[PDB]
Formats: sequence, structure tokens, C-alpha cells
Amino acid sequence: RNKPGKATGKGKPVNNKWLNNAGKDLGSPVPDRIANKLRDKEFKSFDDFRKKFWEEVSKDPELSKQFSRTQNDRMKVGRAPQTRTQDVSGKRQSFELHHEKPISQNGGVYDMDNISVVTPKRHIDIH
Amino acid sequence: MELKNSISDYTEAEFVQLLKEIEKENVAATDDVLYVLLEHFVKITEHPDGQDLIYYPSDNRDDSPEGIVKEIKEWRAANGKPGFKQG
Repeated sequence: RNKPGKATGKGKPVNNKWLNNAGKDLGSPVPDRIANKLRDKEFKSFDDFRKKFWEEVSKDPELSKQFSRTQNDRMKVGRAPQTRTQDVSGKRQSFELHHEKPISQNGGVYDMDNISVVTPKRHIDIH
Repeated sequence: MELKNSISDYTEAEFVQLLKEIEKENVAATDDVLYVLLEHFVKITEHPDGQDLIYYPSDNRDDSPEGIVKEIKEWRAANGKPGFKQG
């Protein structure tokens, strides 16, 4: 969980509305273009992965354009973008990374094909 | 950037200053201070979209401090609410 590891997976192609369906079922998948930048890279912890993940989003010319300037600034420094106010939940006001298969069951900490992006509300509902 | 009690105590320029402080805290390692500034932003503007004006700006206006001030001014004016201090 908080232990190092290599990221893997292919991810999926996405449109100009990547996070549109993020409070859906399993949310939005890791963009294929993002998985290529992260694949086979060693991370200290999942937190380190998440930080790099969002940085890559801000760096991807196609995805960054789907976010406002302030959103892009956050992600650049490794912070998850803020969700629309309607999708928040308490102090959880930003998109969260979800593991389809929990770390305990089958695990898959850095398996980008087991990671998706969901809103705080969706994460609570799926749980 | 003293947090005023009302948008009426804020000149437009002062509100812009508050927005740049928010942009500064928006790139910090934590959101503790940021969330306080955002809450204040929501309270004073009283805009129904709250912080979405910052993170999810309408494409019919500039995504910048000026665009945010403009949308706030137009919404408050259209609703007969007191606006920014002329100073």
C-alpha cells in the first residue's frame, strides 16, 4: 500500500470529456496516454503515484485543456483536481483514485487497469 | 489580504488580490489554508456556483481573476444585490 512498486497497465482511450462520467460506476479510467508516461516507473508509494499521475494530466496537451487554469496548477504540483461542488462530500472535495480490486483482495496498487477516477460521492456510494 | 465581511468592503482590485492568494494556496502541499480562503470566497460572493467559478468557469467568460469578478458583478447586479466597493 504505502510500499514502493512499479506501475503497469495500458489504460483506456478517452474523449474531450474524460472526467464527465466520474461519478458513475467505476468512474473514469486511467487515460492510455497517461499510462504510457507512467508504465514501468518506480514509485515510493501510491501517494507518490497519485502525485505523478495528476502531474502527467496537467502535462498532457489533450487532457489539460479539459481543465481550468487553477485546476491545471493543482495537478502540476501533484494535487488532485477539485470536483464540482455538487460532487463533494465533507472535506473530500477533489477527485479520488479508486482501485477496482481492493489492495487486500488481489491487490494491484500500481495497476493502472485497476485504478479509476471517481468523485468523493461516487467513492462513498460504491463502497 | 484581510478577509472582509462583505463584498461591499472589497474594491474590485482587492478582490483580485484575494483571488491571487487563492491561486497561491491552490499550489500548496495541503488544502487547509486554501479551503478557508475558498469558503470565504463563497460566503462573500454568495454566487450559487460557489468555488466552481474558480475551478469550473463558464466558457462564455475568461478563465481569469477578471472573468471571475465580471461574472460575480453581473450575477449580483442582475439580482439587485450590493456590489463591489467603488473605493
